[PDB]
Amino acid sequence: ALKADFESLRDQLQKAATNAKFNGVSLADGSTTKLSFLANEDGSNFTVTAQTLS
Amino acid sequence: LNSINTNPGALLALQNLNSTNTELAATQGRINTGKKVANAKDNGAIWSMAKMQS
Repeated sequence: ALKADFESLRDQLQKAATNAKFNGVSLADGSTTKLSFLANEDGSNFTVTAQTLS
Repeated sequence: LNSINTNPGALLALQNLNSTNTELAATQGRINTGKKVANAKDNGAIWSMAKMQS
């Protein structure tokens, strides 16, 4: 029973990690190493390193 | 110069008043809706991303 509960827990963890998208992109699922955002009128980026939670 | 048939300054004043009236209508719509991006005409990209995420 403890084993089955541990398995349901790992499955819910993977579901919560997969369902963390916003605008089709996410920093948690590990699909991409990073996302950059504008930080200058010349086009310089504001990098945000992804932190995988899967 | 001091012609009676036409005065350029009145035309330029009409253009300036039309420009401020246009921006005033824009801020009036932004106030009555409460969104800076209320519809597709305001900004198509952010509007489509907002509709899909909503």
